[PDB]
Amino acid sequence: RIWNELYKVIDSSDVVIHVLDARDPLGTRCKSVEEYMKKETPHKHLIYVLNKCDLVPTWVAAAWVKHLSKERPTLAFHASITNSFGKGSLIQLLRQFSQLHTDRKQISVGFIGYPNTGKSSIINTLRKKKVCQVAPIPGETKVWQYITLMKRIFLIDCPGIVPPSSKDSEEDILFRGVVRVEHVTHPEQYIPGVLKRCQVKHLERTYE
Amino acid sequence: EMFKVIKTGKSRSKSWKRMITKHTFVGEGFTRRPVKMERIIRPSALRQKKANVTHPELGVTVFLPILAVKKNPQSPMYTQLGVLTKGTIIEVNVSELGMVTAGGKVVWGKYAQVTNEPDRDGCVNAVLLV
Amino acid sequence: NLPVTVEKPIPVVYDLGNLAAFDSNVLDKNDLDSSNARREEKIKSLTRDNVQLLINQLLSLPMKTTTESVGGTGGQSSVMTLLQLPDPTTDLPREKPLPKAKAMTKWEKFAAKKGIKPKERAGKMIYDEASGEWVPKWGYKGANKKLDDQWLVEVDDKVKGTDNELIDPRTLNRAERKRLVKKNEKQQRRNMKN
Amino acid sequence: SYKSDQGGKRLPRIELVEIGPRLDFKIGRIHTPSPDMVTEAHKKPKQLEMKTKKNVELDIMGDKLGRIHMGKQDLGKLQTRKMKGLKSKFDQGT
Amino acid sequence: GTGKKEKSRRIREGNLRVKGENFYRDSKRVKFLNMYTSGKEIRNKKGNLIRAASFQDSTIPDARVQPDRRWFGNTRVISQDALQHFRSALGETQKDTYQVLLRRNKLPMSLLEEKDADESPKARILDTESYAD
Ligand SMILES: Nc1nc2c(ncn2[C@@H]2O[C@H](COP(=O)(O)OP(=O)(O)O)[C@@H](O)[C@H]2O)c(=O)[nH]1
Ligand SMILES: [K+]
Ligand SMILES: [Mg+2]
Repeated sequence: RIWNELYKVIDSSDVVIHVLDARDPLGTRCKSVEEYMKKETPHKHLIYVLNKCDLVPTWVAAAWVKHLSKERPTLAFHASITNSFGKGSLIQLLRQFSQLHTDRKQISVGFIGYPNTGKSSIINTLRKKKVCQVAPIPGETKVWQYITLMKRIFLIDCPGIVPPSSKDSEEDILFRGVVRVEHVTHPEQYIPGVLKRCQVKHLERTYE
Repeated sequence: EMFKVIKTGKSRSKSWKRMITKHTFVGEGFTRRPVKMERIIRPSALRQKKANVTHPELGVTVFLPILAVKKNPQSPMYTQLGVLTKGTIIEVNVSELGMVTAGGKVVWGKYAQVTNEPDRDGCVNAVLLV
Repeated sequence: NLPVTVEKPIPVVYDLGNLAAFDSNVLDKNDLDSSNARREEKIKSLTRDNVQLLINQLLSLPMKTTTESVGGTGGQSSVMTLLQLPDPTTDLPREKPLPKAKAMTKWEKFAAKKGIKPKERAGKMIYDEASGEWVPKWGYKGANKKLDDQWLVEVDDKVKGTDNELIDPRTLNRAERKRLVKKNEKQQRRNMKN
Repeated sequence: SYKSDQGGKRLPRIELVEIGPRLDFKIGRIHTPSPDMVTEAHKKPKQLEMKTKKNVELDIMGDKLGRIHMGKQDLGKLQTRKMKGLKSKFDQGT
Repeated sequence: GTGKKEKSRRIREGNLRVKGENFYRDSKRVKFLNMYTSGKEIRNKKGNLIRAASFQDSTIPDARVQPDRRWFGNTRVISQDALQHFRSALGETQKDTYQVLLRRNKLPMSLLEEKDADESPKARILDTESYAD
């Protein structure tokens, strides 16, 4: 059902935005969908938006934008209805895409990526209104949703996707914010991964 | 037969969307129209890109990519929708057959006629028009 | 082995599309006046210098080569190498004004208003079902004129009560056809006047 | 044309031979055109050339391409989230 | 208000007008917005079909293809010079990350995608020696 929705939004989208987590962008990349888009639908324009850039240091976001721009146009972003970053840049980029496709009477921008990376949040930020449901629990978006940004620009919200892999373990999936922790059996066995991924001084400041 | 009525609305009270039940060729750079204004539906599973073309010369069949739909004998509307039924004239890429004109030009596009029913057998069969 | 490099105080400008070279240097009338014996040599030497520079530019132009043999359409054969002349720089007057657009006719405006897309014009052949033949729908041996040669026509009952009862239905159809054609011509003349 | 032996085999020495006619024209009289007639005679069609479109190009392979422009992304105007674990006031073991 | 009448509005700005054409919609707008209520069949008192639903007409067409010499000609040809041009150009293209593909040119890519390879595929052993042998 989710992958049927994803292929429907891709088939409907002229522009596709891949939303990445600024804390682990390569971990949140969907390389298989990028390959499929480059092979079967080369006329669709795929770009990167690096969301949650407020959760990393400034230079980390700058370096990630620099390294991802060698592959695709990348825009750093902080999603928020009231206090956002990058909203004007994203809007003027979509205006450029519309002006390129002036032959089409309207264009559609489909938002794809991992669950909980902030796709609904970015759409809400562009609208300046809570038009899409936002929650930290995965599977909050279950079907696609059309949002009119301007008369010539539509935005398509999509449910989150997780491409299957053999190298990625359950630990990696869990630390990418994909699963509901309340349904996992023994979380103490995943706590050492938290200690590995977090700085000790930061942990002791968070928990006193 | 060609179209299936698609009902919309919570109580299924609207009936303006139509779905094509036959196989289609949508061409390069196809993007679906937005769902609010999409009257004609051409689902992706029924879209074809390649055909089994039989050459009367040398009696060989090759799997060739479809370039265009030239003439659907049922209607010019089905021609412009790209419907592939029996007897449809298509344009095929004949590059791997190695044809040369009398002037030394390489032929890479010719016409073929669909000889089967792809809605019944799941594939497109065509005979080259030579 | 005289040189091919020509020195000029003011550079020559070129129009390689028209094969022209313009030099605006100082020309002294003492050597070009009719009272001089070296005027022809002077003119020839300056023309030689300008033509030499022009030839250097022409041979510096990019060149088109082909691989097709003789005997085909095109006029360039494999052994020939042609020069690619740029577009002419000098602007010259035209002999006639540009063709102005034809104004939109009454039919074209009606089609724009009523959403009538222009027809496909696939061909002029139609299938006549009573026979097994593809025949032209108009023109020489057209299907619009089969009624004139039809062996038997039933006289319509509406023709009764009139003075046109006794006339040939084929003649009536020919008159109607000519009336329609002349009306089309009159409409074209009206669109021409507008 | 002759071999020059100084410009190689690709650049020859040119010479001229007069053919005729040789004419000397004295400029008797002039009749210039009007400026509006000049503009009418020098109007170009523009119907045959492809129109120039901004940020649209045709590459060597014949693909139509469009260029986009990101603009400046100044990350110095972004305030990072002031998380509790980044505060020295909650220091332990001191 | 006589200036708010439909007749007066038209003169300020005969059989071609349609229902619902007003200050807010013209004829094309009216028919496009009637698409959303269009697709139903019409039946009378006795039940006969006054009009079929849109795209649901049941008349069987007489589907024929006429004889024509256009069917047997070449539709696309390419010259040797053009083949050499595109074969050389495919390889000298340098992709920019800020250029997007708006439209792809139509070319014989099987002819054009010919690359020199250092190694050959392995031979087919079943031609010389079958399983039974
Ligand atoms: N700090 C921070 N949190 C964010 C940002 N964007 C989204 N979030 C949070 O991440 C969670 C998931 O957001 P959501 O929009 O539902 O992600 P989606 O599954 O991709 O649609 C929400 O609780 C958001 O508040 C951001 O830019 N910064
Ligand atoms: K979510
Ligand atoms: Mg969501």
